[PDB]
Amino acid sequence: GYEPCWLRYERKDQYSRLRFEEIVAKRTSPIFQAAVEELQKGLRSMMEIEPQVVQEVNETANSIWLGTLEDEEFERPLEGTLVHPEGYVIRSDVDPFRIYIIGKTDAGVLYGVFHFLRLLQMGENIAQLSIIEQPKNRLRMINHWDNMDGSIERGYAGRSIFFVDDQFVNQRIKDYARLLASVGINAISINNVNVHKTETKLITDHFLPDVAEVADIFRTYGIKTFLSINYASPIEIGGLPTADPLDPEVRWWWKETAKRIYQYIPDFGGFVVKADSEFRPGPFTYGRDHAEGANMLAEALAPFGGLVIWRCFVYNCQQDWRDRTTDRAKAAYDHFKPLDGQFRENVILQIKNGPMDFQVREPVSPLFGAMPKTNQMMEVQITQEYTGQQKHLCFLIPQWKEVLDFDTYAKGKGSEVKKVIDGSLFDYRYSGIAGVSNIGSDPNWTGHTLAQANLYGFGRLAWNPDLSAEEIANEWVVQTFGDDSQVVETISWMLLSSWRIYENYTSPLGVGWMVNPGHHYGPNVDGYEYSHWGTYHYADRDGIGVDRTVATGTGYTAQYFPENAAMYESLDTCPDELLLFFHHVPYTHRLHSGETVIQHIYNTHFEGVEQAKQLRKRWEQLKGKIDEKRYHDVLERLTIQVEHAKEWRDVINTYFYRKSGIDDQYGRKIY
Amino acid sequence: GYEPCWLRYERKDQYSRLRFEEIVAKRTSPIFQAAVEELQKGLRSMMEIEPQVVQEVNETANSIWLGTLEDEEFERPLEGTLVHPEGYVIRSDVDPFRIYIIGKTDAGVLYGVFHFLRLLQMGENIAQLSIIEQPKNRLRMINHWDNMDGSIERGYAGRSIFFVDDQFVNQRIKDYARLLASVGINAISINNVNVHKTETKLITDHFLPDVAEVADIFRTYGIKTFLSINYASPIEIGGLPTADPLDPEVRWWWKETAKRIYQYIPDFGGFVVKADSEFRPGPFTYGRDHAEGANMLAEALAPFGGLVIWRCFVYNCQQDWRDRTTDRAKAAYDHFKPLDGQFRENVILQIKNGPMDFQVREPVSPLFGAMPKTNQMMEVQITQEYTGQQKHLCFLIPQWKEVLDFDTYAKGKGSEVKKVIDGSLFDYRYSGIAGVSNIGSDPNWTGHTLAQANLYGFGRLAWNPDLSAEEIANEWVVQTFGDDSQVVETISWMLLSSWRIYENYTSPLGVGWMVNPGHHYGPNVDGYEYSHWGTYHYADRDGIGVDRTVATGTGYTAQYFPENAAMYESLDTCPDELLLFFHHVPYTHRLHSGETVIQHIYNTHFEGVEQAKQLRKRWEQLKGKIDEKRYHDVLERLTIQVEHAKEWRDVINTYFYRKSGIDDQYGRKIY
Ligand SMILES: O[C@@H]1[C@@H](O)[C@H](O[C@@H]2CO[C@@H](O)[C@H](O)[C@H]2O)OC[C@H]1O
Ligand SMILES: O[C@@H]1[C@@H](O)[C@H](O[C@@H]2CO[C@@H](O)[C@H](O)[C@H]2O)OC[C@H]1O
Ligand SMILES: CO[C@H]1[C@H](O)[C@@H](O)[C@H](O)O[C@@H]1C(=O)O
Ligand SMILES: CO[C@H]1[C@H](O)[C@@H](O)[C@H](O)O[C@@H]1C(=O)O
Repeated sequence: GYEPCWLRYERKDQYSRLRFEEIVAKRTSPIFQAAVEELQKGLRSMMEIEPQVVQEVNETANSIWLGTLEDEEFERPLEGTLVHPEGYVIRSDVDPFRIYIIGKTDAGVLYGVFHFLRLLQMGENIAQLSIIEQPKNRLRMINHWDNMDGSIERGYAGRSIFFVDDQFVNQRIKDYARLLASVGINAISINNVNVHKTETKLITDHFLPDVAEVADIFRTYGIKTFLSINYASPIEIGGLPTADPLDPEVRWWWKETAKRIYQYIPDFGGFVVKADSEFRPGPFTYGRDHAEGANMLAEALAPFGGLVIWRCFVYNCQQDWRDRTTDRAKAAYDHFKPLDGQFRENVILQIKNGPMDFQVREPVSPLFGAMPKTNQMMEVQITQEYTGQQKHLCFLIPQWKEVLDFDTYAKGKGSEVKKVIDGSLFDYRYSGIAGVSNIGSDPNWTGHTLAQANLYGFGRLAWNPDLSAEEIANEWVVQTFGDDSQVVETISWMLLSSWRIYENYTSPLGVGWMVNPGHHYGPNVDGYEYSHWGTYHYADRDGIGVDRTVATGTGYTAQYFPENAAMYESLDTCPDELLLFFHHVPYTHRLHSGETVIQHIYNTHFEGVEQAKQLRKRWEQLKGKIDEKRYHDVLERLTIQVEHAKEWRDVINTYFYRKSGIDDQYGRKIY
Repeated sequence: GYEPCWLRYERKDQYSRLRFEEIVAKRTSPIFQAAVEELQKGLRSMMEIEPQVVQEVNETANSIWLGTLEDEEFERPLEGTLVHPEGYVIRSDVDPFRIYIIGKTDAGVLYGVFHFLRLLQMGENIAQLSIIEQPKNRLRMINHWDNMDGSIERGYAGRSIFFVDDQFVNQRIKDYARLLASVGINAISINNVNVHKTETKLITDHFLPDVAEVADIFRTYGIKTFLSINYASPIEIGGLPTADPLDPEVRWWWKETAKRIYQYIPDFGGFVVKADSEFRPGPFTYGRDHAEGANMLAEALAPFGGLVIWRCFVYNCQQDWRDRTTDRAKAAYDHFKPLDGQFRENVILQIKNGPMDFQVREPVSPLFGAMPKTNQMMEVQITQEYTGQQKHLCFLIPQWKEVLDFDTYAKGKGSEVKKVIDGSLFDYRYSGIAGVSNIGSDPNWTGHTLAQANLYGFGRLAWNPDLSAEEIANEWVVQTFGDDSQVVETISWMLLSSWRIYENYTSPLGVGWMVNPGHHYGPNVDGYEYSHWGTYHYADRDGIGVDRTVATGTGYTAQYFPENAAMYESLDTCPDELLLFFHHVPYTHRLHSGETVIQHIYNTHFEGVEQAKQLRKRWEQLKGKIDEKRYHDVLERLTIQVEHAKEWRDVINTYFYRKSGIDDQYGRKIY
């Protein structure tokens, strides 16, 4: 019913086989069993071999050995340097052929088996392996925005694979868990952060048996299960008159709820919480702050080892567009930075990559680096809400690396975002990264076949943010489409270029938005320009942009450390790609590229469509080297992309010609 | 549970009573029974009397006599001049006191009883009555946009009173039928013109018993029942492979469906049809035209006397905004005028008042007067979709009179729209007017208490388009709020001024729209400006407006007869209130009022809010003269109106300052 994605395990030719007779499985835990089963599956599919699974080595057999450090006869120095529980070593014996996959814990053996299979899919020579791998981020999580009626909020890839008709739908969940574990993902929240009436009951006896069955499957693949919760649950399901976190009976209700969940799911991860945001209830309803609110839940989960993931996407969703001094981009920092040092140690603040809302380009959220005493994790959006909704191609890995590599200068040079969220800069006990899932029930999982690369690459970056976009794309393409060099170079080029192409024909120079309200797909320059969501570009007949300077604007630049604040504050040094996020400028202002702002708009919108046409041409040149079904699936979306790009180009160019009166330098067609 | 609206029948003081001992009911048909019951109800409530109902006069009793012409002992010349079946005479005997209510048919007696009760509510002296009344429009209809899940499309007054949970909900239906008959309405379609899956079954045995029960109630009040139909019903419910009107089995399926309905509802009115509009299926799907499509249904209903009401709201709902030669306003005329003479005699084309879509101001649809061989009826929208959604006050009767009194010049001077749709200009056998219902389950029926005046006034104009807005408002206010002269002058002033006030702060000079997409409430100047619905204003930094001239534009003016075409074609003679519907003009163009177009925009938006504030002030001055519940219901909406008017003012003024760069002449506050 559905694609294997990158775990194709395509049969090798006769010149690319391996000789093994046994798999030595030193443990029989559910994770070890999963790891053995995956190894058997990949070796049968790729190599046409069926080695016997044994618990003790045969010293004359060719073997793959699976074990932790304490299972080793001799513990050699490389695996001796492992410190992270999920780390592993893979090494070929240099003496029969033996591969040792040595994990610090059972999950390290599982990740090591997926790495060894990845090497095989990629055609690597395994005769002399010596590999050590340890993840950089402790939490590597997926958030689902699935509802129990089967819809998915901002889902562009079909219906929920978890829920239908206000109930739970499992073989597809197992295959999903395999995909997640193959790229190291170790945590999942299964339900929408906007928790509606049925979903509120996921923390009650009526649904916990079902939650536990799903948690059982994920546990076997090293994945902890979380639920998103309704902060007002003590009222809605617990029959209490209030949800105030300082009310003693509320506090007790949450403690009892925690105890009940852990009876069904003894390793339950904890709660994801959207509170006091977009009309979802929270501590503010009772005049409480978010440390009081998060700490109350944290205290309920603490005896059991659970975490509270408290989202920082908090802002005034009833902003007056007339009020130019109120800045939504400042809201998260202003709410949370004063609370540093007030949170319990099992609270993690989860902060989106940018301060507004997953736009095609945003600067980095100032909260990263600003709270040395509070755990932080970053949230990115794998589902392409503002980045083309899986109709347009948009490989998000280059954007995420720009965010991860941004130096906050919080402790001087070398204070990159990735060091904040991996916990090393400030010694966070719990931290990491989360991604909003792009999957659904479509047979290709992600709507656009090539959007499988975004789920893959999310997991790779969460494991090691220092991996290049180039090598992630290479890994993904080879595993998914094979090793023909034209196919690999072409699809890698398509992926690596796609975000810039989509940006070119959507909103200019960092200002964001210019999307249709509601569904958020397609061009509408004034879509939210007189609305109450704080998302304005202030275009008039003379110029455009948000003045976020301290000197004359909202003062948002001051939320950065001095080196970045100065860069953005000055009109002359602010990078072109963010100019209109930080400055209000005339259409005739000249950018670092030499272009005026208005001619930049025309250039990128005309040229963006030409680039989209080239994406499609380059894919067509692969006909015959890709199976027809995926060839045509992708070609259909690239054609949709080209036609919609023309709409983006002409709507934006006409809007700005109608406002600026300045023609295209080159005389190209503006309606 | 709900208000009596204008049928209050408030108790009279002791100096305003009537003496009657008997009601002579010469017939005992269900309509006569309804008429007697209403008379008994009004006389008991107003006069505290309970006359006995008898079938033969007592020559010494004071009496009200009810009968048709053939029941008269002596037929005097006035009732002798009646020709319309629903006409009646009311006259006091000039000899005991006797009032004769003499109808041409039983429905004329019912309308005559409601008129006599109206005179009593209004305090008129009935000692020497001599009244004759005959309706001008043969069809005086209400269209419901109710769905069977209980929602109402564009309903601002609560949920359906007919349906809930995909079934039928009747005492409220009886009281609704009384309100409709009191203002002469004689036809109703009970379900949305967009016929969804459950509603398609209203023409099948599963729901016809329920339809018949509702039809039974309306019949007693002289009202014929219609259903809206899904043109693709032969596929969806009849298991046929096509819905092509020329397919013989389709034709037969509709004939059998007609025969089945008439077995349950022997006087069934017929079908309302939305076809080939906004993605609803129709004859075009099979390459057929609308005469072929309407005539097929007409032939099915003809043996039974049914009518096909075929809506002309047909246009390209996939228009390219770049294409300035395609004009949605021309679509209905271009589709239907070439079909004149091709329709069966029981088809009526139902045409909205304007060629676009119920905007606050539109010019009159050119189809009126253009089809001398095809029955026409006009559709107006009582529910205030673009006229404030019953949050803002908007008494629509002045607008409807402008449309009704518009001279088309089709047969020279004196070819008013009202003469087209009353059938007199062209001798139409079936014609009239229909209004989209503004009611729902709210206890005050219409959402805004004062919107009851729009339902009342619709029925009054449908009976006699020559009634003044002033006298309709006077009738409505006295019956609903009493005869205190301050209350009557104030609420009449509020009503009569309200449409112009709402127009003043919404879209300028006839161009329409500037509303939020989707729900259509509140300001959004570019809301649909780059959309596919054909609703563009073309505002740029120099000017605004649609060029609909023959000389340089879309040529829409040529759809009018020469006198009107010339008026609109010339920039100098086009009325200011429609200028931007017909011309694209610079912001500095001077109107007949002396204002530039841009300063006109500022003036009416600032002053419109001041006028809304005055509506509220004048209502507040009535405290103590209105019951507190309706006082506060209305005051709450007027406060909502004032605050929303400020939003309309500032959004439009800021948009046009940002585009034009021209400041307000008077220095008032533009953000
Ligand atoms: O971040 C904000 C989004 O959460 C918001 O989402 C909208 C909420 O109201 C709904 O009815 C809309 O359909 C949904 O799109 O959009 C604006 C953005 O600022
Ligand atoms: O006349 C047109 C309306 O019928 C149209 O209605 C919209 C149809 O699509 C829906 O999803 C929207 O919610 C609804 O408002 O609006 C545009 C107008 O030109
Ligand atoms: C779950 O709500 C989402 C919302 O649909 C989406 O439009 C916005 O981008 O992000 C919100 C969030 O991050 O909470
Ligand atoms: C029933 O559809 C309606 C639609 O909701 C409304 O937005 C438009 O004004 O008029 C359509 C019509 O008249 O058919």
